[PDB]
Amino acid sequence: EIPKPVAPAPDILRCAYAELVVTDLAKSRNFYVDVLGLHVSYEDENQIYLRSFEEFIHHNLVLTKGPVAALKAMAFRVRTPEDVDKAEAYYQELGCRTERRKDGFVKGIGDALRVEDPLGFPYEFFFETTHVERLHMRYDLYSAGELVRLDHFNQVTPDVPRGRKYLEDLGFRVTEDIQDDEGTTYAAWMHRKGTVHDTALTGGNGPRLHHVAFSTHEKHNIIQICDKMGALRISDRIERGPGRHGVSNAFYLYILDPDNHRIEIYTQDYYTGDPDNPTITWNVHDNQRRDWWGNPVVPSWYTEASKVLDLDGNVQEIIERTDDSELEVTIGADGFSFTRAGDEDGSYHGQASKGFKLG
Amino acid sequence: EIPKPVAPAPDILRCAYAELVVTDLAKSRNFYVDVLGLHVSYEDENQIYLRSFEEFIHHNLVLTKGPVAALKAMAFRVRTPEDVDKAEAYYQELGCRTERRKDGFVKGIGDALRVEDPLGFPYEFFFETTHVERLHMRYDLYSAGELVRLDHFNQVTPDVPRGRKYLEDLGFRVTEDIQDDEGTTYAAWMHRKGTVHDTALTGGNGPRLHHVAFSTHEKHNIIQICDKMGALRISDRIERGPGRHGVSNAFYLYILDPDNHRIEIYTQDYYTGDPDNPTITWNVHDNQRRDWWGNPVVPSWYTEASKVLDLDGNVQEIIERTDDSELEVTIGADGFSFTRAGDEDGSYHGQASKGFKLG
Amino acid sequence: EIPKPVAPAPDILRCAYAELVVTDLAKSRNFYVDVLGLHVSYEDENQIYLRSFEEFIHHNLVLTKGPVAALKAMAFRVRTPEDVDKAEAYYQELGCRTERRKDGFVKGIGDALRVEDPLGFPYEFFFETTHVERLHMRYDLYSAGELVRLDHFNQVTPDVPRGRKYLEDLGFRVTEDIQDDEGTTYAAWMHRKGTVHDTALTGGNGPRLHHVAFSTHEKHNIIQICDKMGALRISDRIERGPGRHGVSNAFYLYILDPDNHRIEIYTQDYYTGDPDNPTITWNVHDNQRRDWWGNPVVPSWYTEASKVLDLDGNVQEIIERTDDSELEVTIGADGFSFTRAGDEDGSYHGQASKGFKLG
Amino acid sequence: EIPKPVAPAPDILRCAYAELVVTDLAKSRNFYVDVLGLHVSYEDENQIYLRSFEEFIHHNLVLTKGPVAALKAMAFRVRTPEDVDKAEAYYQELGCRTERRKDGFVKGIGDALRVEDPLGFPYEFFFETTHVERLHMRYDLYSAGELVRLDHFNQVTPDVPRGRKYLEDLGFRVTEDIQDDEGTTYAAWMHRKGTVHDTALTGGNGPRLHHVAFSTHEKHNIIQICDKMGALRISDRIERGPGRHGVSNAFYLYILDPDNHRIEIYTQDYYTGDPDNPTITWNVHDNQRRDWWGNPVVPSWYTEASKVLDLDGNVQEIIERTDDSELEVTIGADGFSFTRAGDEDGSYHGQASKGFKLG
Ligand SMILES: [Ca+2]
Ligand SMILES: [Cl-]
Ligand SMILES: [Cl-]
Ligand SMILES: [Cl-]
Ligand SMILES: [Cl-]
Ligand SMILES: [Fe+2]
Ligand SMILES: [Fe+2]
Ligand SMILES: [Fe+2]
Ligand SMILES: [Fe+2]
Repeated sequence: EIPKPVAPAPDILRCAYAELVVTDLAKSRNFYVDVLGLHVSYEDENQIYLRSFEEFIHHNLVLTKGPVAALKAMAFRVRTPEDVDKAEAYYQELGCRTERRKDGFVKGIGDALRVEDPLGFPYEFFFETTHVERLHMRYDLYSAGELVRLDHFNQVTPDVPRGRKYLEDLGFRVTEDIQDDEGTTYAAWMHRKGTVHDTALTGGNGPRLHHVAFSTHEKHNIIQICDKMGALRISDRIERGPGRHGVSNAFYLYILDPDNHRIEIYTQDYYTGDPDNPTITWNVHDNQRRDWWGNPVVPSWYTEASKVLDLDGNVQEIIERTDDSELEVTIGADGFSFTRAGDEDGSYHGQASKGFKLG
Repeated sequence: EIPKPVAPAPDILRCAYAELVVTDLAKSRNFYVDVLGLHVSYEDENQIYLRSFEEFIHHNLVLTKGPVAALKAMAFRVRTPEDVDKAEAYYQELGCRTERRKDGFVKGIGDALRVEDPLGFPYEFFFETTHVERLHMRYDLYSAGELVRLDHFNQVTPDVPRGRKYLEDLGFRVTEDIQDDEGTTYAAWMHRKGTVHDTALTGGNGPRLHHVAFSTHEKHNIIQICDKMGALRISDRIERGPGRHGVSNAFYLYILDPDNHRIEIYTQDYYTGDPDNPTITWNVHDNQRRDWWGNPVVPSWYTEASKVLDLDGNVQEIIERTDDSELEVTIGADGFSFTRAGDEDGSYHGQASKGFKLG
Repeated sequence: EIPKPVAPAPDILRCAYAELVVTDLAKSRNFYVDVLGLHVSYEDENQIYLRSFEEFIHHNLVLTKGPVAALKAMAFRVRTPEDVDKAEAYYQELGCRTERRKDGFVKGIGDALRVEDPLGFPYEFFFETTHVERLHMRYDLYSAGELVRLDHFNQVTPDVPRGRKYLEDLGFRVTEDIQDDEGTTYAAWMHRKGTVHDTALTGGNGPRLHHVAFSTHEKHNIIQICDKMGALRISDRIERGPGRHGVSNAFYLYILDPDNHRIEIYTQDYYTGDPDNPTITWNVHDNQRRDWWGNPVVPSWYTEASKVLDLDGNVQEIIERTDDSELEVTIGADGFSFTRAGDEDGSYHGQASKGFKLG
Repeated sequence: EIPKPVAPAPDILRCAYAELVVTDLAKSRNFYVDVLGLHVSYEDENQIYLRSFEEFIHHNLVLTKGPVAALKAMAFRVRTPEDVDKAEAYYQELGCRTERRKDGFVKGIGDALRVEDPLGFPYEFFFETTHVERLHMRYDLYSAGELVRLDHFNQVTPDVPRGRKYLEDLGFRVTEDIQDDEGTTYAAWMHRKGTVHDTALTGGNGPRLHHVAFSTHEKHNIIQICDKMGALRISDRIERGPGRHGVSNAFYLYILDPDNHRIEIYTQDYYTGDPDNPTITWNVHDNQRRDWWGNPVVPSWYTEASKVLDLDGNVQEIIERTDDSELEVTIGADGFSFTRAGDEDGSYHGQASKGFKLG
């Protein structure tokens, strides 16, 4: 169990950007810029810095050339410069590796702290950042599949209740989670900015990065990404969706970048900013919890996630989940899912919904 | 095999309505009215007459209580009263059993001919129909999932080229089809009204009715139908979708009524009214042909379809397809599909796309 | 007073393209290609040939450099090569000036007839055209404001019943019109292709071209044109809208090209293909007839329109309308409109709706 | 100048509900429930309590029967029960009349404080509220024009800099404003919840309530509200819109309830929760600042607003603005606006845009 420090937590505003290592920068550029239409704040031959349509801070995504594709840093912005110091004291009290760089780790970011957190994740906290031209009314640039904000991260970790307590001490508020009747937690969502989440925990072998998610304005914008990938004949890179989420109620799509880093596109979740925001728990066997329409969850969605790096640039060793597997208990050979609680009609035994089994 | 009559074909305007036999009228009412929001033109203890949002003719759908759920008639409106005579002459020459009713088979339809057509389908031809209030600007009644027009029927028949020639004699013009290099035809689409189709042929054991399709204005209207079904905890009645079609380029959804009659919701296919409209042929192994995003086709979509009735109200016996099965050649144990022709990358062998095997 | 010929009418399919004369080709290119995203089928230093997203014929718009901005031809596609000869004999019997070119008048069109029609309009008829790549699934090229089809023309002519009878004998079916209680006609819509219209008559001094209209898939696409025009700081080129039309029920927008040629963006009217399609007559004083939301009709919309050319390239003489002016009787000093017929509340006298007078 | 208290400001979470006095409860119910589809949390012969689709607190709107239509209270939820005490100490220090009720002023709210604030507005602060079923996934109930959240209030007040200072002391952050080059402020927007605003100040005679705004998910939802109003033949109650705002970048509509209280429908503004969020200042003469497409602002928008009551139920006396009038400086007989700064072309002198003057 991760202890609550005496030191006060930093005041986290929101997820702000992710730094991903990619193996072929030009190919990653094609994906994020030519396919997805993200905007370039800066680039050279080792790094592409990218922002969403509505962003005013320097970037939401840094692509860094490197030998092994992995998450290099998930960054959260904090309220004040003093919160970066608060974050340092907090994590040092946790006994975690910290690195402070007064002019930051990537361009466009100032004084920054990176930590190897209790769950083995490279987190960054910073306040100082270079303001750029906010493109929110730049409809001359607006794509039919326009990504407008960065919404959240999703982390794979073996012991969700352990991680959850830690993120709660750190100030994140749990909004929705998935459990069963035997006390196992499979996933939790938690926020700071007043949307359904800024980060989430998905149970599995970790530390691994499940995905980074971007918002669009409307549902048809997500459809268009799909239609565009069809025209470019890269529909094999649509992993799962599009659909309506049960948890979070967002319209959604999951796609895979050239290094298999998973990107979610997401719109129209709900407001969570009140402190007594009602929490929602779904049962793991509820076939509407992930896809509200009952469409089957793709097995790669449960098994695949990106490596994460430590502060030396080396891959974190993965620890295996010993809690029950969401995959096994829902769509595996001994799995079960229902459409209506207690109704055999519209239930699935030992297979996925809509007539499929695992390949 | 089906000869070209000397009698000139009736001038067919468009598909106009289907008569479906249902086992439980009230349950069916609940699906088509309460769930789908179709508008009642007339009902009693035995039948419900339903129309879409933009229709001026009496109905697009008749639900008729009966012992066995099945198609009783698929109806096409013809240009003039005299075209019903032409239809009678035409099919009489074909040696088909016909039945003429000077005052209609259903309320709100006048002089009509029903036939047992050469493929064993109960076709109806009529001109005369009672006009009703066209609701096209009744936004006070407009649902978030509003079905605005009846678009097409889809028929299951074992020999596609045979059926195709017969419909081509009848005046329908093929727009799109699915073949393989061995020379099998798996499906064909044909129109009269200047959209992708008014009816279509799907290769399989028949005669069966595959589906009836209604259109919406926008893609979000189809999304809302899925969302509604989830909210009613009947997501298990969503058979396939939502998706973008390859053939037709329409946004789509397949759902199932209480008696398992399949209903498609459909929007935004293209104009086909020019006589040299380019025909498009897809390869059966092309994984973007049915779902443009490469989502797998649910096996029941290939295997399940509705019984049809003869003019005595008896079920037509089913003739087995001897040509190759689209299901077997794409997603069965010996089947395969591709994202890019000749690329093994993004190809699927012996199973379906997105990680799934057949249930 | 325009007689119905003995010669049979040519069978017209649909409106197909317009040829506009523009004064500055490069400025026009910026508008139609860079702003509106139309697709180049061919260009040189004198002409630009442009098509919509779903078109397979060579083009829907030709921009021709010349000294005086005007309509050079509105072209309709006919069903067969022989329908071109029919058209020739038709307008010869009407005693109109005709010109035939076995080679076409513009590139990508073959055998073609241009006429100076009884209302002074340069009409073209052709069947032969060069097929091009149909872009309908080219989502890699899809713009957020994508124009997907050519829908219609709208002509300004002083005597509407005169023109209406002529177009009816020509095979156009009237769908909607605007009249008053003492028998004046202010406008009529008429079709061949089974949408609300392929052309329309607006009472006013003519012959003048009111507009050419293009379709989008969805309402938000028309919204994005406005947003993009704001972003380019050319909102002064948005003439009227966006809105919902009363007549036609379509979502709409009117914009002005660099030569003041009016372009309408249009979507989601209804099906009119049945021969007994219910005609709709609106009273001229009904303030929901043009904009369903009651928004005032911009004065220029009633007064401004494009010059038209004769077959010698000279501007046709304008004949003044003597029938009542729709502007005068609705928003002029002695005009009025109503929200609810006979209701003084929500009526406007001597001014437009929403608190405005004519500037 | 309004002094900044020594007492700490209450931590305000967001605007929460407005209480409006209405003259005819049945007609008002017909507007808010039947037309707009708000959800009834409670009602009797005296009051109706209404919430939006995603709300979990008891209500967003209270309609109270009374002799004179007016704003009775604008309510903000605070973060903790102790914050109600702080609001009390804060307003007491300002020398404002306060009233505290441990069991609330209206049903579904517990311990509450109402004040006559330094601008003469009835503000309520509360924490405790009865939770109700959150309808955010009740797609069985979802309207085509569904109002999903409450977004903001907008207040008319003669001295905007004076009210702005006071609101910034209270912890609201200004996101956007409108000024001229002569030191006049015409309007300001300020938030607590991380959208563009929770309240706003519009220069004019005050205290008066300009409007209350509710959000939709998508732009087509706002379109549907207009379409519905056209169908109910109440388009005369559409005051202004629909449009794209310059300030806030939201899609918008203004409508009038039976007592002329103005309601805005609003979607898709941007995230403002970072403490250094860039403030945007628009020039008052910029014709894209209110409607981005350059549509004229209806004069009633600048002149009409609802009375507000003091804590004894009497109408607050109105203090006249002596600062320049936005109407006058832009669309009045000596007004001016521009499309492009420094460009005479697309500018308007002595009248509104798009060919209109004031009625
Ligand atoms: Ca000045
Ligand atoms: Cl999920
Ligand atoms: Cl399909
Ligand atoms: Cl109009
Ligand atoms: Cl505004
Ligand atoms: Fe996610
Ligand atoms: Fe279909
Ligand atoms: Fe038009
Ligand atoms: Fe507002």
